[PDB]
Amino acid sequence: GRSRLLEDFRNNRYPNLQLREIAGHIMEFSQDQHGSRFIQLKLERATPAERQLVFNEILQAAYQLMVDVFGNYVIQKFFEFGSLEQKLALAERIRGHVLSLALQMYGCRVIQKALEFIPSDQQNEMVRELDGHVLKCVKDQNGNHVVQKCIECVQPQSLQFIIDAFKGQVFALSTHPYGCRVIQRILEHCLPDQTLPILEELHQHTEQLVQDQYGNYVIQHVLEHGRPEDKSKIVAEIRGNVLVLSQHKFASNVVEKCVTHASRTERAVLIDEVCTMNDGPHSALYTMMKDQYANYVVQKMIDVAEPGQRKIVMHKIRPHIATLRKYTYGKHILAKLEKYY
RNA sequence: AUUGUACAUA
Repeated sequence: GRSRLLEDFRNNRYPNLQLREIAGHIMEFSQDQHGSRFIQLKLERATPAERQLVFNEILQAAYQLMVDVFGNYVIQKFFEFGSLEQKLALAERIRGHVLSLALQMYGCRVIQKALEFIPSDQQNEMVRELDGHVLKCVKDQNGNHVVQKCIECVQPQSLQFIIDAFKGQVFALSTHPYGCRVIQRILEHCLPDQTLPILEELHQHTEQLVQDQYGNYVIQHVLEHGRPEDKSKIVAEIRGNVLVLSQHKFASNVVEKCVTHASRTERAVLIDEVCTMNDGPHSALYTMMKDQYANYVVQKMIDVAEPGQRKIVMHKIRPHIATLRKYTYGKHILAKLEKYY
């Protein structure tokens, strides 16, 4: 049961329509895939009065559009090209509905955009409604993105309640498909006294996390973006276990990160560790080269190893060229040695 | 990921 006006627009018989001419219909056009796209395109170049006209009609059933498959974009475009009065009046329509909007397929998109264009005051008010519902949002396909956005757009001073909810849950969340996403945002944006207790729990579970399909990304994040102290602990945990973790589908990516982002001395001792150790009847180095995951670690070491150490690593390898040619995964290592040998 | 792993609407 559409209207006559939208019908003729849907069938493309109004090639010069103006926002001024679809008055009384904005609500209906925003709920249509084309009407909406029509509005979205026109609002940026529209006149103040024209946009006030559009707003006049979206203001009363605002929530309704926020959770609509097509209407949410019209609300989103308002936070983008609306006036400060319009952005603030909308933030008011959301006031009281942050939680349910954040767990909504579309609402979650409006919250995320509003968090990008409303002033700090309205951001903080908006984020408080999340207090007491953190772990719930984080573990939600729609909400975890709302949470990630808050961490990215709001002053860390008002994000304490989130760090508190994670108290003793950093491992459960780090190994969670969404959770692991939120923890990284936090490592990237929160204050020193907030990241610290997060990091403590992380370091507590290094062993478990590097082997998790999701945990290995958090530890890798720390190695790529973290402070020396935290990198040192992690390389101290991988140290002595470079052989086993290299053969793991997930952990092998983490020891690649250590070899790379550790300090010079640390890096040098990690690479030496695979030369020394003896995996059963024969060297550990031989074991890695033939492995489906470890050959990647052995290769990453040959790249980061300084000339002095690479030389020895190459020399340690030279003995098994013959064996490398027969092992499928062994070829790739040989294909590197080959060059500068 | 190239011989190997994770993010949501027309």
